[PDB]
Amino acid sequence: KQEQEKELLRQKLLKEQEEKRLREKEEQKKLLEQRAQYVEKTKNILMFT
Amino acid sequence: DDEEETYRLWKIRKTIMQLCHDRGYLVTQDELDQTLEEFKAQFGDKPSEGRPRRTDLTVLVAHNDDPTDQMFVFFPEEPKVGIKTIKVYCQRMQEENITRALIVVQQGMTPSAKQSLVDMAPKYILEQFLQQELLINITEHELVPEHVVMTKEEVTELLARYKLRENQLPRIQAGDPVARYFGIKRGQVVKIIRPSETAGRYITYRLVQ
Amino acid sequence: ERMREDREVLRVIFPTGDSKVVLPCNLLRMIWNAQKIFHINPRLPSDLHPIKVVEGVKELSKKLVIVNGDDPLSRQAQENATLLFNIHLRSTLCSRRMA
Amino acid sequence: SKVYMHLPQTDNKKKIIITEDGEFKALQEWILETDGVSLMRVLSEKDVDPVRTTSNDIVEIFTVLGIEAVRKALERELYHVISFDGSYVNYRHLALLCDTMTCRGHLMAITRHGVNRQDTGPLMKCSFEETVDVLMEAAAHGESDPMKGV
Amino acid sequence: KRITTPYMTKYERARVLGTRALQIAMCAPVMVELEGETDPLLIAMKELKARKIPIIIRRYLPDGSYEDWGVDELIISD
Amino acid sequence: TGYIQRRLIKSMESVMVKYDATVRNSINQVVQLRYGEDGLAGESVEFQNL
Repeated sequence: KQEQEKELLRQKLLKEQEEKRLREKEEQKKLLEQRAQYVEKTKNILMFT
Repeated sequence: DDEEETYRLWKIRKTIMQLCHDRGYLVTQDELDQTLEEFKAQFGDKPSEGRPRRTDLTVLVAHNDDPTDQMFVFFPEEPKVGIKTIKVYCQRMQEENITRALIVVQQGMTPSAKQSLVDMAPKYILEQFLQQELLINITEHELVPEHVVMTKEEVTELLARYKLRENQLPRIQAGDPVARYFGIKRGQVVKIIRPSETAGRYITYRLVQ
Repeated sequence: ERMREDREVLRVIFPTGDSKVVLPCNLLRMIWNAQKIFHINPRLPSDLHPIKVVEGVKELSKKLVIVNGDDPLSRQAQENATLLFNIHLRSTLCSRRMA
Repeated sequence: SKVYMHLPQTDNKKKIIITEDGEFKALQEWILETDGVSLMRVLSEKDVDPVRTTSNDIVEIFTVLGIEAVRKALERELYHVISFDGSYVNYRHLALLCDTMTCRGHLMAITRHGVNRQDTGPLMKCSFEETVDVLMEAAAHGESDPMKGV
Repeated sequence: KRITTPYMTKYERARVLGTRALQIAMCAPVMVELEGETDPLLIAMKELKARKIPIIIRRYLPDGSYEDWGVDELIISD
Repeated sequence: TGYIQRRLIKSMESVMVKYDATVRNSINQVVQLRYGEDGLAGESVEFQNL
């Protein structure tokens, strides 16, 4: 009955890790959005000069 | 000089990117801290009558939450910028709905130019920065604590909490380098967080005026 | 964990590691006075469940107020004002040290 | 004019870095000591830490860093000149003086030229200095005293 | 909805003692049995200890509002 | 030294701690949201170690 509680805290560690993975995926989406707006913005930067 | 000029341009660009990020405009985590090598490889590293020429490295960035709001960052070649240059800049800005901008002047603009700059103020906000003032990011300095521009709602919340008239709060003139860095204007409160050696942390407020 | 967080806050607040600091209550002298009054005899096993210490410290942190008011701004200011003294209080009154 | 080059002997100028083990382990690093005040042109130079290069001057900082930076620098200078002889002054009084000097955004001098400019009241200005002058100005402009100063 | 500190500031204690003593010296009724003493200030101090001083303090706040505290309501420092 | 002390005293002769537990001067301008950034009298404070 102590081993079971230690397994519980292990599961909590696992869910924290997957939450960090979710945050990493959010970083990925922000990066891709920024690139998808940069592709358009470089056109304005070019036409400015 | 060539190499030194390229270094100066890269530093200025990094400073401006950090500034825009601090204000709230979304920027790449890459360009926020891009080294100088990729800068050379991108532009050409031959500022002396070559590819990395001013007015070509300008950057337009949109606000984080309001994608409709942007601001230009020009780099006029004239050491002593006149009014004609700002006039044409504003004209070319008028095509888009943009309202804010930021001018980087080599040397101080003529006094006649400041009059024009302020004149178009309510319709098109535009401010100036000397490159000599951009080569370093003050906000990182050990003395300069961390500022946080406050929204009107929370300013009213604060004033209503302390039952204190906003006229009674400390003052900070707009000319202050931190003020100009954040783009705050008159009638707007800036939160200051300082490490207090007797209280750990201490938060104060300063109304611009 | 809260102790480690406070240690980080101090290290980022007192660079150069200057342990000498000014605070209202001299906790060490208080503890010494308690020991000498209640005849603690620090050799026998004591009867002080650590949970008692933890809850007592939390309650005391609550009692010591500077910015009265339940407003979120008021609570933020209360915490900021009485931050360093709270850190010192927790550092001196810990489960291990108290035991 | 000329610049010295002095290693630090006391912690006040030695670099401090938290070591992975945890200790501080102050480090000894070259530092320059100048005799002029430019700051702005100095921080731009490469290989120059733009985070710890103070100025020792008050008016200079206000035009470079900002009013809050000037307050912090003023506090450090005052502490340095008050603790040099070993004496100790509780920090509260230093903080209170610094704030009073940096409450109106601009550096109000403690002289007659800095306190009389504040809108405290003619009856309070005349006490310090410029009695007849401040009284005449109030009379001409018809100012009012709320009767709240000590 | 009073927000002022619930402790008697030393200034308030001094002034309350002084005024109560002045009132006693002008032959005002006391609010505590006298054990055989005649100094008005001592009588005022004894009353302050007994928490029977018929005086209420008005603390003015910066905005303009105020709060009325009764000497028998707030905690006495000394 | 006396002139210095006079000038200092005259510049902060009206600052005080109002019952709102804040430091203000005659013009009710707030100088510190709490006295000394902590709200504690300088009498009952002793050195200690962290």
